Amino acid sequence: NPPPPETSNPNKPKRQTNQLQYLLRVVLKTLWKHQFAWPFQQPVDAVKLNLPDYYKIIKTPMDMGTIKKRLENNYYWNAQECIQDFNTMFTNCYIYNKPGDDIVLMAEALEKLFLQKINELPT
Ligand SMILES: COc1cc(-c2cn(C)c(=O)c3cnccc23)c(OC)cc1CN(C)C
Repeated sequence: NPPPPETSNPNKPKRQTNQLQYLLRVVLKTLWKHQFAWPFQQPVDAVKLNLPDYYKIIKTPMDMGTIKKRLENNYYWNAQECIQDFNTMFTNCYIYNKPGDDIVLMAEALEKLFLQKINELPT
């Protein structure tokens, strides 16, 4: 498995815009709570899950635990950087798994909530 994604941005200002505050305290908070969040809260272990070619098809692994850490410890420069990671997480799932998979049905319910909160992004 690839090393876990970087979650610290050491030489960077400790300033969170209100949109990034929204991404943590509304978007992430609500998604993290969701019933189907648990398959997405940690990096995919392609070995233990026996996912052939997962890291061949998936060039940018991403997960909600990484996003949570990055939001919590000031990694993102701006909101769109964070929104892109959420999208990457959902994209990875949709391009690797099949439309009938439980994991895809769960991702779609999770993404519905994501999109709803993003539709209400302030400013
Ligand atoms: C963390 O453990 C799990 C991960 C996943 C999981 C997540 N993502 C994002 C995937 O793409 C994915 C792709 N294929 C197979 C599995 C997963 C999971 O699928 C419902 C179940 C568990 C529970 N386990 C005790 C088997």
